[PDB]
Amino acid sequence: ISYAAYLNVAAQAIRSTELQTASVLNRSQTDAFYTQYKNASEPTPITK
Amino acid sequence: KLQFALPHETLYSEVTQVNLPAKSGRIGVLANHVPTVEQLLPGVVEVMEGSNSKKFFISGGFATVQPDSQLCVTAIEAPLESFSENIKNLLAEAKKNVSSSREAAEAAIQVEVLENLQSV
Amino acid sequence: MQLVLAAKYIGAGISTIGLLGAGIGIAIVFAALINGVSRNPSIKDTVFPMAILGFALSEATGLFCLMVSFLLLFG
Amino acid sequence: QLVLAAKYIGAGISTIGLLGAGIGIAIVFAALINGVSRNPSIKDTVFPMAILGFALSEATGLFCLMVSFLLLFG
Amino acid sequence: MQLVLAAKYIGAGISTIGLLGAGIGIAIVFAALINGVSRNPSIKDTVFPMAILGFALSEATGLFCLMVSFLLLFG
Amino acid sequence: MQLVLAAKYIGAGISTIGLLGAGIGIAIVFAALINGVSRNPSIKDTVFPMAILGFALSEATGLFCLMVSFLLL
Amino acid sequence: DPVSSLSFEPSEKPIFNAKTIEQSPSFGKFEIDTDANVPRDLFEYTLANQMLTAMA
Repeated sequence: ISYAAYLNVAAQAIRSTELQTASVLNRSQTDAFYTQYKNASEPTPITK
Repeated sequence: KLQFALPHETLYSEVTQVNLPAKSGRIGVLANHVPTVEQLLPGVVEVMEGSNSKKFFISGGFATVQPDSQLCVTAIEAPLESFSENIKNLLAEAKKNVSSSREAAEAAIQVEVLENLQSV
Repeated sequence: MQLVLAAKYIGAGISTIGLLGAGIGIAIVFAALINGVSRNPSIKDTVFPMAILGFALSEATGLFCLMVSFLLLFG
Repeated sequence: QLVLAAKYIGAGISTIGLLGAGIGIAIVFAALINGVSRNPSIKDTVFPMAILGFALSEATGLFCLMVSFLLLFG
Repeated sequence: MQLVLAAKYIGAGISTIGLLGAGIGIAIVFAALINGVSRNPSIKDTVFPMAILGFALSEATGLFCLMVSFLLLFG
Repeated sequence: MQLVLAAKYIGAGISTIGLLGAGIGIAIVFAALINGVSRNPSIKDTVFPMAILGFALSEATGLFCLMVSFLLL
Repeated sequence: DPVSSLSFEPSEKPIFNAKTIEQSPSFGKFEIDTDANVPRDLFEYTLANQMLTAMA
């Protein structure tokens, strides 16, 4: 876990009383699949 | 002049007294302070412009007095009132999360946040 | 008598040793002042009173020692 | 006689006192050098502080020295 | 007579103790010089005359001890 | 006779104490050198002449104490 | 880099390594703390802070 990942997890936790706007909610959870590659060859996508 | 900024907001982008929670404990900047680079830990932050005082709850970030008297504070999220009961509910969950569980480390971060909440 | 007169002049000398500590003590207060003001230039207006206070208190312990020296010298 | 011997002995004892003052002066100056090296710029404010700190530390040393002189000379 | 002559020699031995503190002092000024200069690489042109001054003053205390030793030694 | 000669020997013993300060002194300079050099790296070429100068002065204080000892011896 | 609201210029920038942070000329007009691993943290911190901007 990277330093900014460390901060990230904290920020996400920090978004907990409710009052939480959409931009907060998007900033808290996002969907993406990092597609790792080798040389062409592709270790198949897995959620970021 | 103080700079306080978030990715999604800008808060103060000097300002009389700023009290900051850092790797080096807590650091205070008042007028000119000598130039520092300090990583801000998960935090409770106070900014005072005159006697008027504003209290911020901060997710950690970076602090840098620039040698041109620009206190660059950058952090992911700052109002302390907004953060403040739902968080208590979460804290129960976070204890549960530590029990089962990088996920272990994440739950440890949740414990750090739990401490950070206790200050509030 | 020779023994008593000797004792006054000797005893005075012994007392003088205590003062060495105070010399170091004063310096320590000043060192902290210099470093402190260095770390935040605007801390000075609060800190400079504290520094003079610290000097005075450290000096006071020295004073008590020095009093004992002068008492042995002169009575 | 014993008293005259005692003048010289006593004087010697007072000379010991000086060691502390030597250390004291150095401590003020060490802080000066550190402070200046930290700022490049605190120096003009700090310089009168440093002189003051030297003087007061030295003063305790002077007291040791004068007591020695009184014992030497009589 | 013998006792007084003896006393001068004793007193000379005793006097050396004062110098030790100045010794430690000199080292401290140079240590500070090295540490400051290692932090800046370049403060040195400002710092160096200050450093010489501090050295001289610390040294001067040791000098006072030494001359008092000479007053006792030579008579 | 006995007392004066005795006093010279005793005083000589006392004289060693002054040297102890120099002993600490030399070390403090070298410690500073090692710390400075490990912190900066590159400062060393300017700093090494200065370090030798500081060493010489620290040793010298002990030497003065020693020379009074030699007079007593 | 969105040069104008009617133009767009592809642009690049260099993200500064932890090695870069270490030997950066002025690094003495900022108070580094040896005990803190500010380079290994700051590298990471600017890795993201810059990258997010590039994405934006």
